[PDB]
Parts: sequence; structure tokens; C-alpha cells
Amino acid sequence: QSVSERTRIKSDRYESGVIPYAKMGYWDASYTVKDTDVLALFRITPQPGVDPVEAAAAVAGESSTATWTVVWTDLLTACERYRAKAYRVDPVPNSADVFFAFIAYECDLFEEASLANLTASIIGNVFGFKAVSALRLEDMRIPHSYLXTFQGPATGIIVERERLNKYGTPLLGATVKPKLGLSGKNYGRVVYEGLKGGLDFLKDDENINSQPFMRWRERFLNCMEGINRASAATGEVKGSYLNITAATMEEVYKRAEYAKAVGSIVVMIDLVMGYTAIQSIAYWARENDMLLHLHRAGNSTYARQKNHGINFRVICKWMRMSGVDHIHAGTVVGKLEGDPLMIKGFYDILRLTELEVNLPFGIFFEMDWASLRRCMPVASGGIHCGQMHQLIHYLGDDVVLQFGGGTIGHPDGIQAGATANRVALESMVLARNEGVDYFDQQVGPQILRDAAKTCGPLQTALDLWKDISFDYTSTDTADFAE
Amino acid sequence: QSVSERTRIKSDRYESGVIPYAKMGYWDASYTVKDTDVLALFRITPQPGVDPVEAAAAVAGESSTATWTVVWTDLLTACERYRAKAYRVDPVPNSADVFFAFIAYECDLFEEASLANLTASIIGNVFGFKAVSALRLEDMRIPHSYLXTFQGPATGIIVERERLNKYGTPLLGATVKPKLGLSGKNYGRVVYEGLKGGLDFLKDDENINSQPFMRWRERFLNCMEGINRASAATGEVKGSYLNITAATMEEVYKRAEYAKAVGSIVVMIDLVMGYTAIQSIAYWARENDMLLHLHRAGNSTYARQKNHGINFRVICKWMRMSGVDHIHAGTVVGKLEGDPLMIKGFYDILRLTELEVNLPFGIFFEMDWASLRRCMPVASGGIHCGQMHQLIHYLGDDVVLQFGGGTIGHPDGIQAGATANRVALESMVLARNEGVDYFDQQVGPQILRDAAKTCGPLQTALDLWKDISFDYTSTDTADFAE
Amino acid sequence: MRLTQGCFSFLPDLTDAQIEKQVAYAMAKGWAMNVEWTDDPHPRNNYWELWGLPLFDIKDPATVMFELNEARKSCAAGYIRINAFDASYGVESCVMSFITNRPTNEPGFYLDRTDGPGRQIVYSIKSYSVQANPEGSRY
Amino acid sequence: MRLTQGCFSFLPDLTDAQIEKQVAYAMAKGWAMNVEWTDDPHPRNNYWELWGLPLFDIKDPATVMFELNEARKSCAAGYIRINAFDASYGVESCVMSFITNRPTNEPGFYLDRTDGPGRQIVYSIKSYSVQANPEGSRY
Ligand SMILES: O=C(O)[C@@](O)(COP(=O)(O)O)[C@H](O)[C@H](O)COP(=O)(O)O
Ligand SMILES: O=C(O)[C@@](O)(COP(=O)(O)O)[C@H](O)[C@H](O)COP(=O)(O)O
Ligand SMILES: [Mg+2]
Ligand SMILES: [Mg+2]
Repeated sequence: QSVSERTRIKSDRYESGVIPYAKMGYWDASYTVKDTDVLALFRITPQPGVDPVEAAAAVAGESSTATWTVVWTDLLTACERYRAKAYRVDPVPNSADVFFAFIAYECDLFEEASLANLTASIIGNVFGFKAVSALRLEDMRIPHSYLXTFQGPATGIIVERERLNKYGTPLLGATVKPKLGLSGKNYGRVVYEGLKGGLDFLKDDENINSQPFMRWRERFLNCMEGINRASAATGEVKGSYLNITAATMEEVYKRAEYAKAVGSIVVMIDLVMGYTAIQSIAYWARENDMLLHLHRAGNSTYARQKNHGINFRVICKWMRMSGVDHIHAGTVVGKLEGDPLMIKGFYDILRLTELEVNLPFGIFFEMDWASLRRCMPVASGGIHCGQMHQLIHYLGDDVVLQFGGGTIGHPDGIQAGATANRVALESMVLARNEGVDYFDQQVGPQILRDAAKTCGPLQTALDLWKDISFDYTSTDTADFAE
Repeated sequence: QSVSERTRIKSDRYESGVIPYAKMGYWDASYTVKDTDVLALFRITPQPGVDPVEAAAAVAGESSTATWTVVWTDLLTACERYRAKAYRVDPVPNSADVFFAFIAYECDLFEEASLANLTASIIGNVFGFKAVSALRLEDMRIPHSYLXTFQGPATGIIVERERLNKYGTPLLGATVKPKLGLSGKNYGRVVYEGLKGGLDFLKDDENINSQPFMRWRERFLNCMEGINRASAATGEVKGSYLNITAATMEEVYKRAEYAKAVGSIVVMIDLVMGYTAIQSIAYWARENDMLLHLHRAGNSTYARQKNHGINFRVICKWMRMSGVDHIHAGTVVGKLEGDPLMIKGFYDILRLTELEVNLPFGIFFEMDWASLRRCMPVASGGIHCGQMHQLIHYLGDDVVLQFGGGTIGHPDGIQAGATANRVALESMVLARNEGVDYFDQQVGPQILRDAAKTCGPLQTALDLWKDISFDYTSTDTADFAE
Repeated sequence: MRLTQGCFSFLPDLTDAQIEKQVAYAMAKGWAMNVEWTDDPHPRNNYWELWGLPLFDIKDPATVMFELNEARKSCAAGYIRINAFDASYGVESCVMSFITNRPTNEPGFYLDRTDGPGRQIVYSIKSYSVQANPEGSRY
Repeated sequence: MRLTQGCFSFLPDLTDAQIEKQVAYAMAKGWAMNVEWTDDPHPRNNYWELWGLPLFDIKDPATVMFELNEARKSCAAGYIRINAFDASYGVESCVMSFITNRPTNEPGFYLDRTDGPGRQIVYSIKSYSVQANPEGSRY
């Protein structure tokens, strides 16, 4: 009878009704990956009774073109081409209800230079799907071709060191404390003292923006005085991460422009600003000769648990793409969650020109960085100079070691605190380069106790804190040991 | 005894002096091409006594990292990585002392999205080198990763046809004549009459910009009255390519914005404005919902001769990357140079989603186009409705066939001129789609004579022009047959 | 006047035999045919009315012609066009549209002029059929 | 004051033998050493004076050390550093830089404040050595 009825689609695939995502062409056991594909590795915990291939295909489809029922509108497009392929599923080591699922997405699916669009597809909906009890994005292969649309770090490790005139040892910093309550005046005091005592940097706390107790312009002006006073006293380029985090993008710029205008070398942003402001202020930082330090605030809400979320290693990739110059990536031995293996992989992702597969470090995909610049990892949170031998071994050369409490907590004052940390650092590096087995539980502590014999502030820091450790079990562990 | 002499470099490669470029690392016949490399093919006529390979090395060197004498500063860079490698030197068929030289260039040599930079390296200096008596750039492989940095056409063929609401035949237009001298009001008359009579478009001639005889605003307003009168008279979308070619970028945008504000669907630009003005205006065209027609002015100053310059197929690649919607690409049978195989090459380059090696058509590299939109070729110059069979055969569907004199030189008027072209066209395509062997020297002219028995205007244009041809030997010809 | 949208509208109205030959060409290329109806002839009326779905799994020109003829019987006086959709990477769009039916008498359009800044005119094209009567009763 | 540029400047001035070991490290890693001189200690004095060319070819620390001491004996009173340079892709930069020599009496700097708009200050870091005497007679 009626025209709607005579022209119904009657094929197996585009007849109306629900068919499984695997039978919609989102699964292919022998897809061959192209060098232009976005690859994603997911850790999928299917619900009781849901097939492991089905859940992998479901994730492929709802992150590319599918929906829950069949649509004739597919056929207005080159739908073979746009469909993502779940193309491999292994079971997760030592578990028969959790799976590693590899999914490949066609290059053309993604807006050029838009982390917002990349994430809209890849994390948009699928983590809240009913058929899946848990889901974690473990890794991604960002293809060269997509990477070339992005800026990468504004300054990057190499140019940063050049603007600083500091090569050979890890760089040094401290978060100003207490976190909140200090007036701009006193902030400028802490910054002057710490920088004058040996620190390359200080920083605003992540949550120091502009508050009744201290409005932002006061902090910036008073810190600049402190910074330039420090550099006049030492003959070093100095700085402090002036926090430009704000409610609106107009305010963030206003703060960035103010930082620039008064001569600041560096500014910080919080991750809670979100990806679009981050990309904006990363382009801005390139164009205005500014270091951009990303504090990763909020990360561990999705990054902490192994069964579900986004692994921080993917956040590394996305943030290096967007173009931040620094990003916090963990300490191993401090107050914040850090397994040595996972931190090492984070550091490789941020620093290397390319990645080779290394499953113990959580590097699931091999990947070229497409001459995007290298992002400076930051090691921060409850660390002290008694741990310096551990810091050097675990974290390498290109890194900023931050000691907020480990500098300011020092009983002989802030300058004493800073000096203890830099002597610590320099002697440890000096020693490594000479061939000494610095990481040995005997030698390492001894190199510092020897350095302490000619540095008063160091003896004191060793005396005060050498018991201190944060010896707890990890949540984010590897599935392959070393 | 002096510090200069003791630290003088004494290695074979980095000691002071002239050495052959083929020993400087610019000739590597077993280089494996990477997918991210930019490839160039040059036709090299070395001077008598110069080795062909040494010439290829010189070209590779002087378009990448080299100069005429050795410099120690190479050693501050990753020199081995940045050198272009001539990787293949082959004899040319039937010229005894001429050679094809393929050269590979590392992706990181090139500023992202910059045609100026690509050309600065590939064509900057190597054509004025004394050691080579002639040099021509025949083709390039622009890698997928470089192509994604570029916009591609602002509109492209697909969206262009959706804005015109015209699918199934070639589009049709004409240059207003005489080239120079017409006032604003009269330009609009000519445009109105041609559009009413059947043409989709007319266009300003390339040298019509703004002049004593007609200032550009007068043409723009009057042309829009005529365009909108024609659209109302026919119920079709209509346009004329208003020329915004101007001395300064400030004036081009003024003309572009004026064209936008008055509702023009299309603007044109001449190639003589140069690549940087072109990329600007291509971006502008995307942002402002405008079709961008590229007149190729000056192209034949370097593209005409086989021994030297740049083959037009390369220019096609470059303009499609920069992102013009139309480019003039030849007629075969009209008044300007255009060998059938070379033209079909150019048309393939502008329209296909990728390219396979096709040596008779002059396609030396296979190349994905990276989903950059397709560029509409324009067939123009000395063609007439009596050759429509030849035009449909040689040039295909996605093309604008332009009949300036072939419309305006009709004795019964411009409308008659237009109507004759459109009937020949529609009647020729109708017959192709029916299975008729329209390209046969018999049948083609017969399809037109049939339609002429029922279209006075077409009968008259066949009688006027039927014996008109431009049969001359080509300069820009193939090296390989079929 | 004659509405000269469609790619064969400077030829006489196509016979059914000529239409089928163009349908047969489109379908030999693998293209999806559809039938559409309007009584708003405005140039910028992108969306004519669908006569069912596009005929995706249909191999027979005669079936396409049948839907053309059923559209012709059921639809109010107006315009009918047939399009051919190409779903391929590189195209993903219509590649052939022509008019199969047209009204006996199309009054056409007039050009409405509103004064803008300076000498600029703001133009609107007005259909006589549309301004006078609603959809379904314009011809 | 002690100018704390260079990467080992919170340690005591390095001995020849301690410098040889740092040179050994750098040579075993494939890096290129060079030696440079200045008597402008300004933190933004990017370009200290080259002492000859960098030593790319060299297979023995003693050569760097021999050049260090030749530089020591020819250059006026001031600062000498040794840099290690890594030509590797993704580095292409200095990876180590430390002071080998520093004059006995470094007065340092004062901070010079010019009033900008509002409360803003225009800072210039000024060196006592440099303002009093020309290059070659500052220490
Ligand atoms: O607010 C804090 O606790 C810190 O200022 C550390 O201060 P102390 O150095 O005084 O501990 C840092 O912001 C965190 O380490 C960030 O964590 P992560 O580095 O994991 O992003
Ligand atoms: O100026 C002219 O002669 C034309 O207007 C042709 O007019 P007619 O159709 O009246 O000859 C065109 O610009 C040429 O076709 C350009 O050559 P090409 O397309 O090869 O760049
Ligand atoms: Mg903090
Ligand atoms: Mg012309």
C-alpha cells in the first residue's frame, strides 16, 4: 500500500530494528591498521552474560557512528569508512572477566587540532554504557598526521632550558605555603626567600587564584619584585608560576596579559579549566613567549582506579598535544599515588621523540611524536632532599623537582630550605656523572650525609626528615611486572 | 699554536673546503622513502661535463641544508636527518642528456600550512644554478601528514554543487568581453543577459580589477542587480565571479567583504596576487561562505616549456592545498596550450581522492589527498558549442566550461549565445547517458546538428564557428605514451 | 516561465522513455535514486518533499519509474524531480537532479528591492504561486 | 657574591680532576664539548665568547682539559664555562653547562627600578663590574 511502506529498506543490515554492534561492522578480527588511524586501547569489564567481542564492538560503534538501532541514514554516507573497528581482544593477565580491547578510528572522524573533538568521540558516552560494568581508556596511538595539526608544547623542554640558561641538573621548585590565606605581600616574601636560597622557581598553589585574602594583581606585582630581587642577588634567571586560572576565558587572558606585561617568564593553569581553555592559553603562550605550567588538578578523580577511568598516560599525550610546557607526572616516593613503572612510562611519553612498545611501563602502542616538542615533567608532593638519590634514579634529567613543604618546613628558614635541596641535588648529579652507584641504599644516603658535612642547612633537613616515607600500596599498577 | 688551528676540524666531511654535494650526503640511491617525506621529481639538464647524479645532489643540497663549501655549523644540528636525498636519477626517454631526479625531503623541513615555505625550499634557488642549464619541477608527492596542516578548498566541488543546486552536467560560464573598457552599468547588462540566456556564471576578465573606465564598486552593485534579475527570471541560483584582485591585501579583503555584504555567491582572484595573498583569501572564503575562483594569470610564464620551469600539475597540487575552489586547468581544443594527456592529468589531480602512478598522464607519484576537498577545474579560452562532444569526453562532469567569445560573439545576442551553449551541453550529456558513442568524429557533430534543428541560437553558432580549430603542436607534452 | 532548475531543463520536457534512460544510467553507476515533490519553486528551497525513502536496494529502473508515476498521481499540482545519490568517499552527495514534472503554467518570480545602506539593495525573490496560496493548492 | 649560573655552582669550585670526570661522562655519552669566556655575568648574556671551535672529533678528555688551560692562560679575568652539546634529534642543544673559573671579587648586581604605569615597575639588572669598566678589564 502506502509509499513509506513500499520503500522500506528490506536488507539484513538496514531493515529497521536492533542488531548487535558486532554484526553492524564495528568488529573485524583481521583489520589491518593504517598509519593514519587513531588507535585506542580500552580495559573493558563486560556485564555478566555480555560477550567480550560484543562489548568491544559496542564501544567501537558508540564512539564512532553507531546507535542502539539501525538507521537508513547510514547509507547517505560512506559508512564502511567511518565505522571504527574493534580489531583485537586479549584477556587482561590474571582475570577472565576483564579484557584489553584495541579499537581503530579513521583519521577523518576527528576535527583537526581539537582535543575537545578527540575526547568527544573517545570518552563521550561509552563509559556510562549499561552493557559494560567498568571501562578504562589505557592508551592511544595518535597518528603522525593528526599530531601535525597540533602545536605541541609552546616552549618545550629544550627552549625552556635555553631561556633559563640552566643545563645539566634537574630544575628545582617549591609550592608556596600555606596553600591559602597569605597576602600578596607575604607571597612575594616567600618567593624572594626561596629563589634567593637556590630555587629556580616557586609556584602559586593550584587553588590560589584571586580571593578575599589576596587579590591576583597584588600577588603578581609583589612576586615580580621578589623574583627580580632574587635574580639580581644571584645572576640567574628566576621565576614563579603565576596562576592565571580563572572562571572565564576573558579573565584568564587578562591575567596572562598581566603576567606578560610585568615580565614573568612563566604562568600556571589548572587542568580543571578544561581542554578548550587549555588549548587557547597554550597557543597564547607560544605567541607571547611564556612558559606554561599545567597543574593537573582534578586528574585523580578519573585517573586513580585500575578498573575504570582514563589512565594518566593518555592525559600526558593529550596535554603534550595541546601544548603545555610542564605537567605534573608524579614522584614515586612522595605523598601522591605513583608506582615507579607507571611514572616512568608517563615520563617517557612526555619526553621521548617516539615510543616503542614496553608493556611494563604501560606503553601499549608504539608511536611517533611527529617532532612535537617535549613536555617537562614535574615531580611534586611531599618529597624532601633525603630522597634525592631516589628522585634522580627514578625521574632522570629533564624534570622539575618541587619541594613546597620540604623547603618552607625547614626550621632555619626558607633560604636554608632551598639551599639544602640544591646542594643535595648538585652533589647527587655530580656523583652520578662520576660513576658512583648512587641508587644503592647505602651509597645514596651517604653521598648526602657527606654533602651535609659542608652544608649546615642540609644536615638539618636530613636530621628532620630522613625517617619520612609514604610507604603504601598502589592503586594504578601495571599488568606486566619488571 | 693558536686556538683556531688546534680546534680546526680535520675530518673528511667537516674540514674546510669545497667537496662534491654527492659526497656531502645528498645522494643516497638506497634511501627508503618514508610516508611522511615530501618528494619532488625534477627534470635536470646538466651542463656539459657535469655528472647527472652530482647535479641531482646539488639540487637536493641547495634546496635543503647545503651551501657551496663545507660549514662546521651543520654539527650543531641533526644534520643527517635534515638533508634531502636525491634517491633516483634516471635517463629521460628520447632526450640523451636530460634526466629525471627524484628527491626526498624530511617532513620537518617545512612550515606547517605554508605554501610560501614549501616553495622557498623546492623552487627558491635551484633553477638559477649555473651547473644545470635547465631544470623543471614535474611533480610532487605531498605527504598525508603535511596535507592535513592545510585547509584544502574552502568549498570544494561537492558543497559548490549543493549551493548552486546543480547536479548532472558540467557547469557553464563566460568571461565578459571586451576584456577592458566596459563601464559598471554595462558590465551588469552583459552579466544579466548571459545569466538569463542560460549561463550559470559569468566572470570579470583577469585584468578587470578597478580602473578609470570602471571602478570596482560600480561593477559589483550593477552585477548583483543583473545576477538577481537573472535568478528571478529563471528560478536558478546565479552568480558572477567578481574580481577582487588588488594591489594590497587590505584592498583585496575590502573587495571580498564588499562582495560578501552584497550577497555574491562567488569571487575570483588572479594567481599574480601570489601565494600568501591566496592562502589568506582561501581561509577568508571558508570563513565567509564564498566560492573562490582562481584565475591562473602568469602561470604559463614558467609552465609552458618541457625543458624548464614548473609543470602546471604541481601548481594544481599547490592551489588545491591552499584551497581555491576553481582553477583554470585547460580545454585541449581551445586557444591555449593543452595536450590531451597532460590536461587529464591535471584534472585528475584536482578531482580525485587519491592518485595512482599513471605516467602517460604525467602522474609520477602515487598520493593520497588526505580528504582535502576536491577542486573544480575550469575549461576556458577559445572553445565553442560545436566542440561540446570533445569537451565532455576530454574533461568529464565536474568542470566549468567557459565561453566568453563563444557567448558574446553570437550575432543574435548574448542570451542567444548562452542558450546555444546550454542546449549543446545538455543535449550532449543527455546523449552520453543514453549510451550514444558521442566522441566519434561522425556522431558528436550529429548530436549537435539534431539539437540545432530545434534551437535557432545553436544552429547559428554551429554555422558561425564549426570550422574553427586551434591545431598546433604542443610544447607541454608527455614522455610516455598511452 | 519555465523553471530552469534541474540539469536538462533547457531541453523539452523529458518523455517517460527519456527519463528511464537517465534513471538506467544513474543505476548502472551504482547510484541511489529518489523522487521528490514541491510546489515552492524558489531557488533556495533546498528541501523538496521526499516521496518515501531513497530506493537503496533497488536494481530495476522500472520500479523507480513506478514510484515516479505514483508520486505523479498522489501529489498536488507542482514539480517533481528525480535525484541520484552517490554515497562514495569523495562524493557523498547528489550527482544528478532533473525535473520530471512541471506545472502547466508557472507565473515565476519577481525581484523585491529593499533599500540598504548607500546604494546597496537588499534583494528577495518572491514566488507568485507561493505568496498567493498555501502548500498543496498553489497551481 | 657568587654567580650561581652553571649547574654545579652550589658546590665548591671544581678541580681540574673533577672537571676531567665531568668531561669523561659527556664524551662517553657522545656529546660535544666547548669552552667559553665572559666578563659580563648578566643572567641574559646568552653569548659568552667562543674559545676556538667545539671539539666534536675528540676521543680523549685530556684534549678538552688541555684547551681549558690554554683558555685560562690567554683570557682576561672573568668567567669560563665548559658546555656539553647533544646534536641528537629532539635535543639539538646544550645538555650540560658549568663554571670552571670565576674571578675572586664578584660584586654582583643591583636592581634598577623605573616607574611604569600605575604600580608597575620596569626592572633592569645592573652589574657593577660591567658599568665600571670595559670588557677585558672588569675583574
Ligand atoms: O598542593 C600540593 O600538595 C602541592 O603543592 C605539593 O606541595 P608540597 O610540595 O608542599 O607537598 C602540589 O600541588 C601537589 O604535589 C600536586 O600533586 P601532583 O604533583 O600529583 O599533581
Ligand atoms: O582572457 C581570456 O582569454 C579568457 O577570458 C577566455 O575568454 P574566451 O572564452 O573569450 O576566449 C580566459 O581568461 C582564458 O581562458 C584564460 O586561459 P586559461 O583558462 O588557460 O588560463
Ligand atoms: Mg599545590
Ligand atoms: Mg580572461
